[PDB]
Amino acid sequence: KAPQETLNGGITDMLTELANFEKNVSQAIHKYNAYRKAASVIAKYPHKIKSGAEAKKLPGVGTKIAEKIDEFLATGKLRKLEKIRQDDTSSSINFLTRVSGIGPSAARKFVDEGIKTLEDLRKNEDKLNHHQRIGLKYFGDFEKRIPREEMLQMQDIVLNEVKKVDSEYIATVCGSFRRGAESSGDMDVLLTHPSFTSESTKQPKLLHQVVEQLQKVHFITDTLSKGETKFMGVCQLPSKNDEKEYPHRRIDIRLIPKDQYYCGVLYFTGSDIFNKNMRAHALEKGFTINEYTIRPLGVTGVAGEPLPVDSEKDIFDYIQWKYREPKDRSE
DNA sequence: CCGACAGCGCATCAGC
DNA sequence: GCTGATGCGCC
DNA sequence: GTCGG
Ligand SMILES: [Mg+2]
Ligand SMILES: [Mg+2]
Ligand code: NA
Ligand code: NA
Repeated sequence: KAPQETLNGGITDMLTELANFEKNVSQAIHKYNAYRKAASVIAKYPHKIKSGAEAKKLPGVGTKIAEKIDEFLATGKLRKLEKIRQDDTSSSINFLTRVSGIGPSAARKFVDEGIKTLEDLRKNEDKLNHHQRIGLKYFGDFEKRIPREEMLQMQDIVLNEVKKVDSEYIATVCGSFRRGAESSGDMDVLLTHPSFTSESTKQPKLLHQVVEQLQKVHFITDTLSKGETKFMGVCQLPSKNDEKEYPHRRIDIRLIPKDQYYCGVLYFTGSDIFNKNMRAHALEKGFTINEYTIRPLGVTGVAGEPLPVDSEKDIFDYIQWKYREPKDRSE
């Protein structure tokens, strides 16, 4: 659907880099998103932008980005970004955030103390928390993409073991995988059980038993966090004799009350872009959709009680939208 | 001018 | 000990 | 940084 990156790639890459620096170094998440918003609308623009004034016309592009675009079109670069790039502190802070568990604050703290590389993190493992040690251990693997064929083999294992623990569980792999992508960044598993509804006692065991079974068959190899409702960890496909091991992958497993299950599958199937569009439409029709429920909006905009949801389609029905196949949810 | 830009689970920090 | 805040990862 | 009350 998108135009050739050749059209405005130089601009979109510049904005994305600026975004990353705002997020990781300046700690300005809203400027990070402003740049991502501008990058996205420009990426969708089917013409080669010839000036900042032309870009200014697009929603999300304001005076400052228009000015940056003119500098980029005139010189092929941005002095501010060139300087940021060669700044040892900013570069180092930005790089460390690539480690799962190391966000802007820890990255800054580390660099402030002279810890700037993966080698430095290794020599100072006692300054890292559990999550960070794991992100460091699998730095490379966590950045690799997961081909869909491996996602299918991973799902076979998850579905097989979940039913083995209790045939009444319901599990659904969501994310880009469910939207049919040829590769995914991780695996997100949503599970529910007939015995677990919003008005049911907190049952951490329903999640735990599934996690333990996946650890028993050696599928789950590490744990980043694990509560009564959400597990975040690492998994790996069994190796094919003589063949090289598969890289370790990020997997999340969420236990959701049955009456909130389908809103969850909807939310975690995404994409974020499609979800925003769906939430916007819902509001227009007098409804508000979040991760757990869909609720009617009263005269003054106050959300009422959660509506009954027994499938993803029920949600689309409520908002008078034709059911969108997951593969059609990129936007 | 200036507030919104989503908000929550889990791990860990700050402080009583 | 515990409560509440913060960092981080997430559609 | 951008939008909009
Ligand atoms: Mg049975
Ligand atoms: Mg996901
Ligand atoms: Na604009
Ligand atoms: Na990180």
